[PDB]
Amino acid sequence: SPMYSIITPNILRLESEETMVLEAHDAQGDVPVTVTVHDFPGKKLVLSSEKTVLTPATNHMGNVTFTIPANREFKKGRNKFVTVQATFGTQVVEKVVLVSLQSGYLFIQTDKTIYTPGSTVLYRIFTVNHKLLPVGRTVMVNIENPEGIPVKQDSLSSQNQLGVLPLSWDIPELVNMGQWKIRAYYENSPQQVFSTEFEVKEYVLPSFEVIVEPTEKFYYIYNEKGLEVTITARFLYGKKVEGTAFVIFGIQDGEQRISLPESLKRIPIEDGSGEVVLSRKVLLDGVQNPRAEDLVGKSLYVSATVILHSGSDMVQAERSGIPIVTSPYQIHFTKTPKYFKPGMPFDLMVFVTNPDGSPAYRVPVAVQGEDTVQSLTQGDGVAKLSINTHPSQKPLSITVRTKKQELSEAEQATRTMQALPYSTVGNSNNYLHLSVLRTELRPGETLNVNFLLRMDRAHEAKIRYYTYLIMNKGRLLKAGRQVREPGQDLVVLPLSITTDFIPSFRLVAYYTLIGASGQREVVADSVWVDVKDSCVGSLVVKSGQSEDRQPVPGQQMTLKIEGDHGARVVLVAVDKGVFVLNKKNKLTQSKIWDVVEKADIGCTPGSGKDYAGVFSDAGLTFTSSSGQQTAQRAELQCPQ
Amino acid sequence: GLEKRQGALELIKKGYTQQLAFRQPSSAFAAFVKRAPSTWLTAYVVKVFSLAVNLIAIDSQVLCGAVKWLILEKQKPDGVFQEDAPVIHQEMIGGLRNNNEKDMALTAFVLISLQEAKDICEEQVNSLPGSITKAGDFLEANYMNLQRSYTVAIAGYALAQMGRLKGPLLNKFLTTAKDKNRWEDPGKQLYNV
Amino acid sequence: KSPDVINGSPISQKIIYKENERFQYKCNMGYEYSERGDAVCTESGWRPLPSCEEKGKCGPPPPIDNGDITSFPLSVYAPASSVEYQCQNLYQLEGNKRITCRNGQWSEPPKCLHPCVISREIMENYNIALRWTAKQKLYSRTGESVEFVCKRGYRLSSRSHTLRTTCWDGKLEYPTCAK
Ligand SMILES: *[C@@H]1O[C@H](CO)[C@@H](O[C@@H]2O[C@H](CO)[C@@H](O[C@@H]3O[C@H](CO[C@@H]4O[C@H](CO)[C@@H](O)[C@H](O)[C@@H]4O)[C@@H](O)[C@H](O[C@@H]4O[C@H](CO)[C@@H](O)[C@H](O)[C@@H]4O)[C@@H]3O)[C@H](O)[C@H]2NC(C)=O)[C@H](O)[C@H]1NC(C)=O
Ligand SMILES: [Ca+2]
Repeated sequence: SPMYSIITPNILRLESEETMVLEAHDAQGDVPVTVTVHDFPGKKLVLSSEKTVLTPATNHMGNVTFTIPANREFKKGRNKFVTVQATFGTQVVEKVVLVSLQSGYLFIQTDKTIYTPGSTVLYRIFTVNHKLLPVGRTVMVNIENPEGIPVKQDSLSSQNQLGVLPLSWDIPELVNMGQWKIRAYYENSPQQVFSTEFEVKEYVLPSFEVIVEPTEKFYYIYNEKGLEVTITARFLYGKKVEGTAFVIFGIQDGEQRISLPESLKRIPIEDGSGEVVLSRKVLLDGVQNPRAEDLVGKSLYVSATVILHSGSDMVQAERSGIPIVTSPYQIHFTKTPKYFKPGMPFDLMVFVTNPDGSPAYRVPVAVQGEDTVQSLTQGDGVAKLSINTHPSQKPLSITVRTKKQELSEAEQATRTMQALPYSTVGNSNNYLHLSVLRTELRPGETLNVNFLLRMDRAHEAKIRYYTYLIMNKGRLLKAGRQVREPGQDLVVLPLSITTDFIPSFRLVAYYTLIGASGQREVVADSVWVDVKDSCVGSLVVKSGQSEDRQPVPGQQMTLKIEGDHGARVVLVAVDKGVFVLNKKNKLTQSKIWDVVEKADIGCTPGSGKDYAGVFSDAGLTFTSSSGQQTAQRAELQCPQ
Repeated sequence: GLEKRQGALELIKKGYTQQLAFRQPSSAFAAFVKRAPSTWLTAYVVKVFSLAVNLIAIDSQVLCGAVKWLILEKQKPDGVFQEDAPVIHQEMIGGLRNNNEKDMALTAFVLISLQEAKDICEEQVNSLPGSITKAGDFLEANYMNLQRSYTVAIAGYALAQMGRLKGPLLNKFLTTAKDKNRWEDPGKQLYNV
Repeated sequence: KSPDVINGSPISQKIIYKENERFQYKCNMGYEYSERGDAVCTESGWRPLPSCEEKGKCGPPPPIDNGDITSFPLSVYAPASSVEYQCQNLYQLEGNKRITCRNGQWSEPPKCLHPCVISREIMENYNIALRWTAKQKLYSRTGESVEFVCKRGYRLSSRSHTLRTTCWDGKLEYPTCAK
């Protein structure tokens, strides 16, 4: 009757703090628990060994926090595993867990994006763990030429550096031009290699910027007006630009570019602005295909050369990747769970984007046949569509279309998905549904987690609590219990959102009982919640002086920097001309959270085909003493 | 499948426990408790159990007792082992079945089982090295009068563990391999493997 | 060093261990081994930690030649303890088989008597055959009485030893037949 269960992340990382939650449901008294982690399969060393007690005051639920040292015992190469062994009294529950070699994260920041032969590249390597907290480890750095050959190795230490490692590499005078790379990796994890590029080239600053901006972010193939483009030229110090611009158009097909010589135009740049139209006739005449439908799927690129009236500076700029499309939108189901609970409300996270991939704001979407279920995309281009599922085992097929008014039906975007029934233990029709209002969540608020139960009433009184777990950045952030009274179908969990939930977290909750043929049954459900991407703390740089005072060459200025107490701030001032030449590989905050999310162990928006699939797909391994456990995971990478 | 290894271990434990039931008071082994103890079977239990110490809990008294048994009883003064109670299953011995060079082959087999359990049974059994040396003496002396590829192979490995396989002996071990890659002899293929 | 196993007592008597040396141990009453039952000395220390789970004294006895004791050897023997010896096959034990521990010293241990060869070169040089039909074998345990006869055409000389000879600790008197 008593059931001991352990949950551990799908993949365990080295030198990272990992939590393990221990439960002894339907038990009395104190239960001594000793958790030991051994290597697989030899068990030569005891990587961890902690102890705890499950008391009735804690509802027989505890956790074990352990950090596995990066021992010299682990061996491309074969994948490594560990044996997790939890001992409750007499009973022992073991699970074989996959191990990732990633020690944490390395971020490289170069002062500039492009460099002249002879100059020095100043770069900082930030060394953190999976919690983004500064650590002191040994890092291997490789300088790599455009050809690919490493030309300078080094092994330094991050200790006593507050997670910031200042380095430099001198560029020889005689050097090969092109895209160079810096490759760093932790000493303990030579398989996790982080990279940043910087171009090496002979150049001079253009002293001004040219902006090629199309009216629309795309080109409708049946628009007789053609592609109207506005040219905006301005000096690097703000003032507008007077001059002449040579604009020419081209059609891009994959990697094959075909210039359109007939579309070449010379226009005056007056007051820093000019306009030039590519006529549809010239476009069709330029390509040797009368059938305009074939141009759909291809893109357009525009090249503009602006010359000042003084004739002392010239800037060429380009805007490529302008898709020739037949619809202003594009529907994706990459954020909607692919499993539903028959009879319970099914939530869809429609992701409507512009042809260039950017989110689309205020776009009407609806389900075919259900005009009542018509929602509007938010600022992130994500809309929520709640439907009512009928209790059935039929595959739920959904087709979502855009209902943007003032847009014809031929140009409306459409996409079709399918969801499968959540198979239950012994066809008992016991389902759990966690629902959350889909809206940009920010640190410092509170989210109401609605636990909704559906099962027969013959065993509904036995369910007295739910076990909920939170997954953030690939590690167990928080676990607890939710008391539920007999008769209540819906209970509300006030979950306090702090800074530890950035950028997103998964909430997987489950309940257990003894039902049907006296069988031990587990029913689970998970949901993915996004949070407003931002810094954990804050860092703002603003003017530390009067804004009547104008900056003058050489003049002292006061810089107001406001951030977290004790934090080490590293600075860099870059001329905007550099970014006019190359604006790639620039370190932003959005890119940091991007890397974190790509090292996530979850692979689905939510739920699964069974109670084990919910844990496995949400990056968790459940293993009970009675035998109910999740299947093994032998894949570091998610399934395609 | 990572999970299957646990059950695979359970079977080995089970087998070991089941084998303890046939351990005669002389620390030997036979098909039945009443049946006379077999030489080859006791030596084979040593073999398997010596290779299994790294997997499950093997008792030293059992393994080392069997070794001390084979030396004091089933060992002739020349030094060669004699099977005084042949095993009932003659198909579980492989190349020693109907073998004419039984003395040389059986010696090599038991000797190899001893050298695999040396590092484990060196403190309790004090007579082990001298017996290994005695077995080794007979194999060295009549190694060159071998004909069967199997006996040349098994006695070659019995002598290579000591480093006593040199000269004409090492030459015979290398030249008996036809096509330089297999020690083959007319008969069942399992014997050649 | 020699590990201190909790709820158990070591089997091996060695205190200092080099690399890869195995350390045998047994668990006390009410306990049994957990996974590995022995410990191996590696660079980082003992790989298998010796663990046990829930279910005037004399020294070691002196070794003898071509023999061994019947029980398993211990580091220390309580007073009035006694072990026995036994020789190899076709060997003969001579003396008191059992030794006793008295006042930190043992009693006198026995020895083992060597059997004899029935050499084929000696049989052909003396012109004698076994006369009890045989390919070989039937070898002279210390005290056994062998017999031979001459070949067809030879006779025992004037002072040739008897055809029925007894081996005594690796010494055998072969008969001789001349003419
Ligand atoms: C694993 O299991 C442990 C069990 O202890 C969990 O630790 C709980 O984590 C809470 C995080 O939400 C922590 O609560 C905090 O406690 C603050 C006090 O700081 C303590 O200082 C002592 C030093 O004597 C340390 O040992 C403690 O660890 C704490 O750091 C409080 O200011 C604050 O609030 C409290 O809890 C509730 C909140 O509603 C209040 O009502 C209450 O009055 C109290 O003020 C803060 O929330 C704390 O570390 C601990 N709390 C409890 C009750 O055990 C881990 O979080 C678990 N880890 C995982 C991954 O599940
Ligand atoms: Ca996010």
